[PDB]
Order: sequence, then C-alpha cells, then structure tokens
Amino acid sequence: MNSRLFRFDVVRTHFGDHGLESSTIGCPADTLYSALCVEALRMGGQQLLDELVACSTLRLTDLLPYVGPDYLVPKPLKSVRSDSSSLQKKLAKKIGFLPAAQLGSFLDGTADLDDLAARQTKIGVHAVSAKAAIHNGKKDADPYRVGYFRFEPDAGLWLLATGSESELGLLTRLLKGISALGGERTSGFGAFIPTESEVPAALTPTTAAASLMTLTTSLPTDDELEQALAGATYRLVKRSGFVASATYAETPRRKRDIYKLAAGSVFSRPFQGGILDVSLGGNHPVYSYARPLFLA
RNA sequence: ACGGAAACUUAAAACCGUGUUGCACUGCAACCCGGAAUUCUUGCACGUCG
Repeated sequence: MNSRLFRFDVVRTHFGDHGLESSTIGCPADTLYSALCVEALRMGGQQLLDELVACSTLRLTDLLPYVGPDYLVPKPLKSVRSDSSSLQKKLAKKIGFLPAAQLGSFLDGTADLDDLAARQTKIGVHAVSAKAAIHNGKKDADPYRVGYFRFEPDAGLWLLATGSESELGLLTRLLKGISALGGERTSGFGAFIPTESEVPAALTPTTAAASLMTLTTSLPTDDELEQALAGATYRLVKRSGFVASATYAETPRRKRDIYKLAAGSVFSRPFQGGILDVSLGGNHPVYSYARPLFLA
C-alpha cells in the first residue's frame, strides 16, 4: 500500500474542545472521520457512507501542524531522562510538537528545548474574534465570544492515510470537494485547499518495529486494553459531542461519552484499532474512528 | 453521523456655544500766465455868379 501526504492551506480554523471560545491545533480523528460520514451524505447518497460505516480497513493520521517544510510530529509522552536542569524539565510540557527527527534525542534528555518552543510561536496564534448575538425576542442583543486558532502565513495541517487503495481513493474522492472543516464552518472558518504530495518514508507504520509511537488518538478493543497498557505512556481525553443531523431530525442530543487514548503515546506492545460506535438513543449509528497509524 | 447546528458587536447623541481685522494718521510743502509790436501811413470845404 501507498500512503498519502495531505498538505492544506488552513488559515483560520476552530476545532473546539469543550465549547467554542477555545480551540485546538489537533483534530483527533473521531472528529475528522465523523466529518467523512457527514460530508459524504452531502455528496453521495447515504451509500458512500454505507460503503464505509464500520469497515476500518483504512488507517489515517490526525490533523497535526506543519510549519514550512517540516512536519511538527507530536511530543511523545515518554519519560525523559532529564539529567539536566529543571527549567528544561518544565520546558518540555510547554512544547506540543517537534520535527520529524529529534525524537530519539528528545527522549533521553539530550535535546534542545528553546528552538522547539521557539517554533511554537511559528505555528500560529491562538486568536479570538468577538461577535454579537441574537435578537432573542425583541430585546437587546448579547454578544457571544468565540475564539479560534490562526495559523502563520506558511502553515496548515497535515495528514497521512493508508489502507485499501479503493477505500483510499474514495477519501481523495471526498476530500477534493470537502468544504470548510473545523467546527464553526458556516462562517469563514476552517476553509482550506487539499493538495497531494509524496510522503516522507521516515514515518512508516512501525506497528511492531520497536517504535510504538502512534499518530492518532485511538483505542484498542476493550479486552485488548489489558495487554497494551503495561508500558503505555498514554493520556486520556474526551471525544464527546452533539448529534442532531438529518435522518435524526429531533431535539439535538449527544454522542456517547468515550475516552480514547492519546495521539503520540508510546506503549509496550502492538495493538489493533476499531470503529467504536457512540449512538445511544436513536436511529442511525454514529461512530468514532480509532484506527491508528505508527511512526519510526 | 465535527462540541457540532443557529446568531449583526448592534441601537440612539450636532465638535457645538461666546468673539468687529479694530484703534492713533492733512495728498501736504515751494512756484507771477510772465516776457519785446505806434492805430497806423495818401488826403486843402470846395468848385459855382447874366
């Protein structure tokens, strides 16, 4: 199989975390794959979605930053051997990403920290944008304060995706026509242009090659969680949300509250990923992605 | 089936009100309308008497 390197031009975007006034640089793929099962009904016929409801034969990364020509792959959660001073102990957690090479030098306390943190403010700015609210009835309009992320003028988000090339060819069938991503996208946000380039082969999936660093907020099955946890350096998030879509036209309710693992986490053993489903009450299934992809 | 899907940073309010380009100032001081030209040169109160 090949893989696909996806270069964007994401100027402003808004992937919230717990509301709207904040943002995140990363899109954990249960947010991205859920778009691919709602921005496929707007092009297919609910047959393209039904072609890919619960197969998970396609492994795709998340939407991680890139500053110029180098992928800003995430800061892994491995125990650093910081035999140096305690300032650069604290300076690691103020660093979310790093380029594609320095990770092995990073993990043993043998790396720079005041250049990687100096390219944090080369990614882009955590902006805000005030707006004014509803004429609720006839009363006085409120504001609503909504905050975003803004990239630098030479950045965007990257993506690596592999699997069956027919169901990979239907990703790029969809993405050449997927509109403004992000959350608050009916305004000017999350708009971008997807371009194809040939991948870096320094980032192969090392599923068992003694580099068990993932590139996707993922999850194994519930039983096999007991196997891939003895040396897992992992963090837990929430991947909740709301549901209120056509063919589900009622009052808006939520997805089921899941907690996937981290996205650059390093483990003890290989594992498998599968499409968890988050529908709680109602008609059509809604489902989280959780199908990881690995790194040297 | 993206912590999504909807929303105006909006409605009114005069950079206005009091204020002279004004007050003192000769178009004034000095000079002749002044100097040389004959009202003149020709010229009879008379011719005329049985």
